[PDB]
Amino acid sequence: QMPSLAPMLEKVMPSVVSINVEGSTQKFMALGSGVIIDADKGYVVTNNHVVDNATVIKVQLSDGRKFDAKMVGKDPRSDIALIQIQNPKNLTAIKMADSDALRVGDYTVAIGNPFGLGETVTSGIVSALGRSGLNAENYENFIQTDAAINRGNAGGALVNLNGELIGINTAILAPDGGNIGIGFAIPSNMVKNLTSQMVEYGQVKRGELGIMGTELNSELAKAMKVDAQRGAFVSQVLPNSSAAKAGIKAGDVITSLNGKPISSFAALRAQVGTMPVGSKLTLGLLRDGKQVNVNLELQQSFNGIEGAEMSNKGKDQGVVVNNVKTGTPAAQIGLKKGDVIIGANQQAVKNIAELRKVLDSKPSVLALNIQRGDSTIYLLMQ
Amino acid sequence: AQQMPSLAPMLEKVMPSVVSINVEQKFMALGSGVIIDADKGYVVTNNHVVDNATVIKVQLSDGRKFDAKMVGKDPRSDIALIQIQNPKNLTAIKMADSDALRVGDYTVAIGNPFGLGETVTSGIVSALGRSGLNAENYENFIQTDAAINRGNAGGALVNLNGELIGINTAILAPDGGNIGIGFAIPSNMVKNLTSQMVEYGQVKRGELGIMGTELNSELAKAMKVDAQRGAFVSQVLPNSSAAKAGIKAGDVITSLNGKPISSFAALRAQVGTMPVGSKLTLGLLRDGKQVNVNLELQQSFNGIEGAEMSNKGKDQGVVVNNVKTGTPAAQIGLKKGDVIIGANQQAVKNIAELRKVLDSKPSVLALNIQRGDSTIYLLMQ
Amino acid sequence: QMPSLAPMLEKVMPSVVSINVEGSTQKFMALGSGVIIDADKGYVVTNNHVVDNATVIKVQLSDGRKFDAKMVGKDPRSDIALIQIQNPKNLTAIKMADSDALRVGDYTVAIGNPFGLGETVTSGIVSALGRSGLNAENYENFIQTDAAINRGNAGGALVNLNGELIGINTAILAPDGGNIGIGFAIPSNMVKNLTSQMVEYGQVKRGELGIMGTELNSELAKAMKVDAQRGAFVSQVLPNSSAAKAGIKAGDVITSLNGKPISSFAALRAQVGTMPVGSKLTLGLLRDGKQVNVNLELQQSSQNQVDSSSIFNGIEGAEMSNKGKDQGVVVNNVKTGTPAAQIGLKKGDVIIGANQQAVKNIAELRKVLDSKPSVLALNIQRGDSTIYLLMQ
Amino acid sequence: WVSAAGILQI
Amino acid sequence: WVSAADGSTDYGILQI
Amino acid sequence: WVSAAGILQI
Amino acid sequence: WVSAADGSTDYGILQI
Repeated sequence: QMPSLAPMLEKVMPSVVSINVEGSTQKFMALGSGVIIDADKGYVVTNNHVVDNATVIKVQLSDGRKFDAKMVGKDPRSDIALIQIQNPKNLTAIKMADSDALRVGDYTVAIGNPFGLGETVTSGIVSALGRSGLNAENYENFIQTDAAINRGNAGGALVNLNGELIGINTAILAPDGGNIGIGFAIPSNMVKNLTSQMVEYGQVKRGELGIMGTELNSELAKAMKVDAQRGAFVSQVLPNSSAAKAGIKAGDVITSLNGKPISSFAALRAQVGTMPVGSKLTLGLLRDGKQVNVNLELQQSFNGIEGAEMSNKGKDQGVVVNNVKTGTPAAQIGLKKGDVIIGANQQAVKNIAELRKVLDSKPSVLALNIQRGDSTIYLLMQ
Repeated sequence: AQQMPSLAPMLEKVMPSVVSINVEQKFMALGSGVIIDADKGYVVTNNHVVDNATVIKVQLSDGRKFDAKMVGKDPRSDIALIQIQNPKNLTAIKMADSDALRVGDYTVAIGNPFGLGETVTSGIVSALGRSGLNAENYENFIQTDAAINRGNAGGALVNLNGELIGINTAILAPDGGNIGIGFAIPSNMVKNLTSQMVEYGQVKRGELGIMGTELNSELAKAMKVDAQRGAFVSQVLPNSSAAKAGIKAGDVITSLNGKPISSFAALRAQVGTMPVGSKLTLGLLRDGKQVNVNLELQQSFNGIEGAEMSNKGKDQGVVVNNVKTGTPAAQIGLKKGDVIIGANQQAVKNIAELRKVLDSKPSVLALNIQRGDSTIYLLMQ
Repeated sequence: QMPSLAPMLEKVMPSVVSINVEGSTQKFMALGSGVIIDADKGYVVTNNHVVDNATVIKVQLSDGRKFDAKMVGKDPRSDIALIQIQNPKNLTAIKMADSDALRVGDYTVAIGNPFGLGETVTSGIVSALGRSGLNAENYENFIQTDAAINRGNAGGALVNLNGELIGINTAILAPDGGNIGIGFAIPSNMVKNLTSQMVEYGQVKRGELGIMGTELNSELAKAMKVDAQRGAFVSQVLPNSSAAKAGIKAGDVITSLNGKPISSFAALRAQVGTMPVGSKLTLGLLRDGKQVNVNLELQQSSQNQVDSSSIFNGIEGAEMSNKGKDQGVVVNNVKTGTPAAQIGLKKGDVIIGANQQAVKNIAELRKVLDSKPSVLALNIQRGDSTIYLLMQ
Repeated sequence: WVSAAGILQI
Repeated sequence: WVSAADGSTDYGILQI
Repeated sequence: WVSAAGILQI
Repeated sequence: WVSAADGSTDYGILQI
């Protein structure tokens, strides 16, 4: 009686599909992998860079069956995209595990389509966690593994010995375009968060803390008289940001997020970068060698139109402008604070309801009959 | 104090079974081989390791050197068999049924990478029935992420029990360095190919005589077929074993001798390694109905130099029955119907007298044949 | 419940550090890995080629803590160096295992800092043992492993499933500068021996049997009517050498060392090359198809005793040792196109003194270098002439 | 690509 | 390198 | 070939 | 520059 992954794999492999793509940017052809998240709806997660600029998307199951898929959502910043199989019939979804349980040393199995050979399984271990820096603008909290991964594996599944998805194979560090035992996969939790949004919104509602900062190294710890040799150092907090409202001051060092310790600033950036707007979370700070806990709520970057905030005036006296932004296209068309929209396009405007009722008509050009002072002027749009 | 898991126990028994081969516009090459018959000194290896070899020397795990002579070779399957001269105290390997392998099974590769010496690496079965590296070859590869590089060829791929499951043959590497994708020929295919080379010195290759292509999901839809994979019969040649068996076009083959079929390319590789006259059984699928059939592979007087001839009447010379165009026979003029009256000023009544002239081994051969009512000559060398 | 290396790794990982180095030879920057041998003294072993010609050495732990380290010893011949963490606080040392128990097939785990990514763990198995030939002048008895090793892993740890050090990853065989499943590590036993000397002497007191020889191949076995197709063939034994006194004669084939079979001459060389002077050992010989056993004791090598990079920390291409009885430091051999010969140094020279201080042996010489003068003036003597050699 | 270390007819 | 399938040295200032 | 990360005398 | 009309740094070894 010999040990084997076969028993576990025969269960899991149907859940991993291979993706073929045709696009243009000049026609191109690409291929990679995907994982079935919802067998019934036919939801398949994959790397945004596999299905980017795609005109035609076809998915091939493990049994050979082909399907056509349509884009559902995409998030370049995290390199996660979600597609949907058309006419889903008899599919097999994968169970996701909590990536926060992973520990360097845990055994991993990779499943994908290297060089279009077909569904190929390789194994390895968790080399490291919370790796980042491949692209400082992207949200990356990678899992590192020595499991064989090459071009094609992208969007493929990385699972534990129980066949539970722990991550999505994304990139490798290779000087020759060939695996050298260093592969990276996006943690399952981050995929859980990102996809569930795309299902609901078609995109990701991104919430930020509104804080500037950098990696806390031993050097910077010495200068700031700080204990921890690692974490997120707050360079400054933006005014009117959730963090500011929460009581986060510059020079603070963030050490935990919702209880879970923080590996780095880059990691923390990737964490919240995948959480939906309005997500309430808690941080663990360190200021003056004192442990602090704070409750936060993600934030966006009456009625407001085109970067212009307005409201109603008295009782059906038009839509008065409260305050304007200079850099915004609002002030670029003339709009100033204090204006009162009497009407638009020869239609009387008493409130934001009648105003919006004109915008529902979607005219090529919008002519606003506002009034500044005792004068009556017009503003044009488009 | 404690107890650790290890491959060492298994390897110390198997490793002597794997040897390394050194081979000599002169060129020098090296690879690996596996001892199939300890007693006879039979060693299997890759045909591309021992191809065009003037000298073949085998070095055991203990350092002992021997000289080996070619026994058989089959470029189509890249399997070759050699024999150790003066076999003394060898260790052979036990073969396992490669048809039991499943993606996920643990694998161990043994060979001689870069001539470093016997090197052991491990991994798992990445995939099975991989093919397409060379469409003309019979390939039903096992895929493994076990470290395989230049030198590993002809080496052994074994399971945890030290049983041979395949012969490491090639790798997919853009830089000439392993990247986790190696291919090995299934043990069963080796079993079949070598056993022939031992008896015939070559492989008598048989065919079912059927045309076909890969059964994909698309084609399954058109033909109203369930299975999304297998061998689709485009047509059956007349007077072929398949035809005699009752195989009709539009049929989908699903199994071979019970064992399910991964693809048409696999099936081609399977029977491609079986000897002529082998009796096998196929599982077909026609009109959503399961069918079973019993088959017998087939082949595609005296013949000399790619030309097949016979005797004419009673000592009336050696008449030519049929010639091949691509062969050197027709390259010297020989065409069908010719009647060799004599050669080199010696009368030829039959193939016995003709051969008695060739036994003389003349530098040049002058055939006095006759076409129609004309008498002509053909020259050779 | 799933099997995992995590349990073992969380205990061992703190023991592996990553080394950052700045130097000049023209400033350069390099990085690698190291292993904490003594948690107290802050001793850290690593590859000599990682910390060679280093002006600044900083060590970063697994928890992110940084320290400064100073060189303690270095042995280019075996590519093993020893550094010491300055102000060692709350460290974790690793337990070493007996590399002589290793068998091809044993499972291995590699820990290092590949491309400075940080502490990275990979696994594999023992591919082979006693591999050598990468540099015929070096003492190499490598362990081979298919465990992923790349640039940065050097000086890293190679441990078994129990988290015990079995070797120090040193080099890989890669045509593209990227791992292809063939990595080499120096056996723990060799490290044990080399470091323990550096701790006491600051260098390695190289002993020898005093025998010349070469690899025993199948061809040579035929000529000498020998059974074994592998081992150390004794070309000749030096007069007044331990081997000679022991009764070893030329044409002999060494097959075992202290019971342990011999893979090759190169391996034997590496074995004893790490053992301390005066080490009593036993060899298994084969002369005239006859098994012989002999008791030996390593001695003080008269010639080619010590490299120059071991004393000048950066000056290679010149071997030298003590001369007779406190008669100075004679130079045994000099390589061409090397930093040493670049200042004039030639074979046969005998250092009488340096910077107006008499030099009788290597200890006195090193004593002057401890002063660290801006310029060094060696008072050597070639033939019957007395000259000087200036440095810096 | 690969390196050593249509209707088909069966 | 990686391929798809003044001030502290560790980083310039990123926004979270 | 190999990269860092005749009668001999014993 | 001028125009017609290891070891100590000040010079390599010249002969007098």
